[PDB]
Amino acid sequence: GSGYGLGLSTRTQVTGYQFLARRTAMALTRWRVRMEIEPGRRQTLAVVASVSAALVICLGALLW
Amino acid sequence: GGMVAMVFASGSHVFGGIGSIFPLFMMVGIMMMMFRGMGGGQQQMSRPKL
Repeated sequence: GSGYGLGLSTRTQVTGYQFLARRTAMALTRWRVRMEIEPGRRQTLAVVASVSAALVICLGALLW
Repeated sequence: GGMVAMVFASGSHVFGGIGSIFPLFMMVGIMMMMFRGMGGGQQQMSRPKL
């Protein structure tokens, strides 16, 4: 077939897939694809901000 | 790298072992900005608009 296996890929195919993954994820929790605003992104970024703040503090401690 | 070599020749040996984590993370942080980063004026397309 086609699409199967470990073939080569490009950077536009990587973002393209991440778009379909976000769109299909909300369809399971909100039952609509309108995606007026994308709350999944923001909730994920907030955790990344939390982790970064934790790393900055303990690196600050090591400097001390 | 010159700064680290200059301190090591000076004999401080402060950067040995775990102390090395400071030069290491900076070198990596510079690497991200120069090779990836974002496109210029002739590269208007980007994840937020595409």
